[PDB]
Amino acid sequence: GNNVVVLGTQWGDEGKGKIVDLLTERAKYVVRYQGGHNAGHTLVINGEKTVLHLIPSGILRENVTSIIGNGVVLSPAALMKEMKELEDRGIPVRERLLLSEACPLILDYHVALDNAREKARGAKAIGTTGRGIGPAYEDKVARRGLRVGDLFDKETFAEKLKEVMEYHNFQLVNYYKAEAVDYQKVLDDTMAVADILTSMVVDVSDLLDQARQRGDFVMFEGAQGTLLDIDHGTYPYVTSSNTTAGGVATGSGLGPRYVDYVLGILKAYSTRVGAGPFPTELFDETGEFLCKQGNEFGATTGRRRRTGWLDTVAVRRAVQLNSLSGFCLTKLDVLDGLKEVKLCVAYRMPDGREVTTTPLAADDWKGVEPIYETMPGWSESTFGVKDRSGLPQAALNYIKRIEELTGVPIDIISTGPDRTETMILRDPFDA
Amino acid sequence: GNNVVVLGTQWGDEGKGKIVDLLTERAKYVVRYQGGHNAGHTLVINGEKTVLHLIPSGILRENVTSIIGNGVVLSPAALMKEMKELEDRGIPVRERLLLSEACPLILDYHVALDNAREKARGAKAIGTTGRGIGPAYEDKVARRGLRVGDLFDKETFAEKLKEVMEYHNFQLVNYYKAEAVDYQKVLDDTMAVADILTSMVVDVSDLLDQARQRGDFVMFEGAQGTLLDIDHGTYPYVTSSNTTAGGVATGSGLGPRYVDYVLGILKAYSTRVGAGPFPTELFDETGEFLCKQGNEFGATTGRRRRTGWLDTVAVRRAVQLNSLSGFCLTKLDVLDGLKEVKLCVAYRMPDGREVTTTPLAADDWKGVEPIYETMPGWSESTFGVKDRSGLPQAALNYIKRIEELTGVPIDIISTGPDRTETMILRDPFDA
Ligand SMILES: Nc1nc2c(ncn2[C@@H]2O[C@H](COP(=O)(O)OP(=O)(O)O)[C@@H](O)[C@H]2O)c(=O)[nH]1
Ligand SMILES: Nc1nc2c(ncn2[C@@H]2O[C@H](COP(=O)(O)OP(=O)(O)O)[C@@H](O)[C@H]2O)c(=O)[nH]1
Ligand SMILES: O=P(O)(O)OC[C@H]1O[C@@H](n2cnc3c(SP(=O)(O)O)[nH+]cnc32)[C@H](O)[C@@H]1O
Ligand SMILES: O=P(O)(O)OC[C@H]1O[C@@H](n2cnc3c(SP(=O)(O)O)[nH+]cnc32)[C@H](O)[C@@H]1O
Ligand SMILES: O=CN(O)CC(=O)O
Ligand SMILES: O=CN(O)CC(=O)O
Ligand SMILES: [Mg+2]
Ligand SMILES: [Mg+2]
Repeated sequence: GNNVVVLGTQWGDEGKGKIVDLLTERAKYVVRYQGGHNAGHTLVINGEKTVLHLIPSGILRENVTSIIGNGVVLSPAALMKEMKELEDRGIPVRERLLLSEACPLILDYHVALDNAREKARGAKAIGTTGRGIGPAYEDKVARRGLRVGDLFDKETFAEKLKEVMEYHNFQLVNYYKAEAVDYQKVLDDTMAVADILTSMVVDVSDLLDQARQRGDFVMFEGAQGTLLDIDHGTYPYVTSSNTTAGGVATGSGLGPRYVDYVLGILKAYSTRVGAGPFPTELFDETGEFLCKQGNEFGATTGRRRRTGWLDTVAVRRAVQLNSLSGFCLTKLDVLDGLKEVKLCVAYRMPDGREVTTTPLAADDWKGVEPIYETMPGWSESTFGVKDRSGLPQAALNYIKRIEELTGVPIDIISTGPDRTETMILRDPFDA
Repeated sequence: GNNVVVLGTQWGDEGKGKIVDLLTERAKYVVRYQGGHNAGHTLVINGEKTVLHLIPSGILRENVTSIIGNGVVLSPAALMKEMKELEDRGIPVRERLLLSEACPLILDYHVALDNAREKARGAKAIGTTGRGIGPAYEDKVARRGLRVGDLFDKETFAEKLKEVMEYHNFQLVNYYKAEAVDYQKVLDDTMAVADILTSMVVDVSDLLDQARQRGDFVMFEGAQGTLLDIDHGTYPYVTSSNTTAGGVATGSGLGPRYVDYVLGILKAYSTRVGAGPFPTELFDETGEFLCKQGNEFGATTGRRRRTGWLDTVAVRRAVQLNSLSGFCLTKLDVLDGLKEVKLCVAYRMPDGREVTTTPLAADDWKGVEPIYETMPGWSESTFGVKDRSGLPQAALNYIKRIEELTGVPIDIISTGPDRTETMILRDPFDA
């Protein structure tokens, strides 16, 4: 249908970037509805690599208008920084990127805070990405955060900032005994790029309304994944926003009833970056082989990712939360060369109970062990294959099983980082 | 259809309570997906009054299971308090109410904070309801908030609380120089009702999934209204949550694509409680007559409500944000006796521009004046009328106009506080 949503069904890094970019070929708009620059998507066109963080992954297409919705936490600094890098490479960012005046602003102190909280947590740290995503979402919700629209009347912006900065420094200094952030440098750096920002402002919410009434193919691009959902995720080891399909309406302004199809990006195995429950986590050679073979390092912090088997119990939670319509199975090629492959099909609770449902809150996952279901592998190569035909039978089978255990069709299978190393069985846009 | 959403298209107090209760007759479930006990709904059955705050307005029906979704901020105190009052009146609360372990907990210090922030704001206060709604949403988003699930392992709950309470007292004391909240009394009061709470726990998200797969009529009941939306509302004069239709999926766990119909509660005139932009606000006799005649006082704080004309510019923002399917026109009877009636149809911007769109952020509303469209009134009585037929022509006309200016059909018209003083033209459940 017209409005297609692409999100991460696991713990982010499933392959949203590539997939957004591959499917945008047909779309007018691309909307990031949540997160900030903690995200790190990764598009590879004809072997040329672009890793986007805060800018929508539809940015490399002149025929698509990239929008950053009000749900997103906007860092003026990082935006300018990514902007220039894309511009140096001939991608006229400023020309194809629009933004919301409702977007909260991430400023230096937000990072100051994040660093503090995390240190305070001492040994039980969330393992956040370092930006000030959390604190920015808090200030937002606390109704003291600064938003893009505030950048307009600059005299008052300066009153507001001095005020908020005064607040956060007291804590930083007196409480965390950390060094305060200077109000002047914050004000200056922000003001130096204000005009750039305010320039891209548009009423995204009303924009999506007409795009829709016309029939425009729009694509929502999600950051992070389901189990990182501030609400439904492995709290408190989560991100401070709704990464689940409901952040679409709340993070863009589009009426919820206008989501037509929801595509879940599903990685073929599991990876996690940050502290948190991970039932199917591996610490053996196959664990190493997965990270190694799938170049599993964060596209934003550099951190090695925790690898594990594909958890069907957890993904099935994704199906229901996101109202999935289909799955895009990614990184299949990474499994090539494995003798056999396993997918967690049920959870063994700490008290002997066998369940096919997931707990909800880090703690409530404290002793769960997974009940796999071993499948034979395939030594054949699936890399860049563009057709089921080239996929070996084991593969076809491992894939069919996933459909059975979830009741969700795998509409897209990806055989490589390259925009073109993919098979599209059913295009979300024409369904 | 099966899933029906009922929300406030204005600034809350449109009449959600009555309408939820009237339509639940046909439903298995009722889900509150956001807010806390700042809400104050008001059902009147056969002249008997019940004002609900945190408990779903489907509570007075034995055949409906009331659920409080993870989006809601749960005050153990207030819950118990409302519970007992309903129980004293023969409504077996505990028997028909289920809840989420993901619901954040509002504890004494959250109120301590709210009071502080507001005082800090000195003359530019938001005019919040006094609960600790805001601070609770912040702690949530900050990943330090306590949730219903934490109440299970009580030894650790006590570590967590001591920790969070230590944090908030330092600020209260050292910063706001306010008196700290005792960790012991908080721990005790909470622990005294823990078991009650944990008793109603259910996996709401998975619950809604099966309710849906079966075909159960579910109703989402919203608190506050659209222009109070943390994101899309008149920031910062808003509530700390998404009152717009996207909070349904994010606040229940139901897949966004499963919203079938969205019903907007629209009050016939406008009222606002709290500080904030109010284009069509009245300060004359008609303003008085509206408050007086419509008993316009908050069902939660007691505060007189600011009354004004029905703003079509603002409501049209509601239509698009919520993907409305219909409107329930409430309190028509309150206008009886007026010579003529006006509805704002366009906004006159401070710079001479005429627009039919709304600004987004308190400030960006700083000088807008409304462009009405006077309609003749009707001295006839519409009170408790249960049929268009009894509605005078002026009325029919004032109503038809609303449809024209919005392109949204008025499916329900309400002529009184009583469950039965209403006309249902098209029942959301069978559409
Ligand atoms: N081998 C392989 N690598 C892939 C595939 N899809 C994506 N990648 C790469 O795998 C990584 C996905 O990382 P990431 O960008 O963080 O995922 P995202 O955050 O969802 O966009 C990046 O290196 C991608 O270029 C695939 O199907 N096969
Ligand atoms: N006259 C009149 N009063 C109504 C009507 N509908 C609701 N009320 C009353 O108007 C008020 C609505 O207030 P409130 O409960 O705060 O609305 P809510 O928060 O949306 O549930 C309460 O007094 C209701 O009993 C109506 O159609 N006519
Ligand atoms: O507060 P933030 O910065 O969001 O970090 C909280 C936790 O969420 C994790 N985290 C945040 N964003 C991501 C992403 S974004 P994407 O590239 O999948 O869109 N991925 C993985 N971990 C993340 C971070 O790794 C840490 O575990
Ligand atoms: O932080 P909170 O407690 O939500 O208060 C913030 C502002 O929102 C306003 N406020 C909060 N909830 C409501 C409701 S709930 P309902 O009965 O319509 O569901 N109504 C009106 N004002 C509200 C409060 O009046 C103040 O203006
Ligand atoms: O792709 C982005 N992630 O891996 C975030 C991180 O590396 O922290
Ligand atoms: O119906 C509830 N509101 O009026 C909230 C309040 O009175 O503060
Ligand atoms: Mg990534
Ligand atoms: Mg009310």
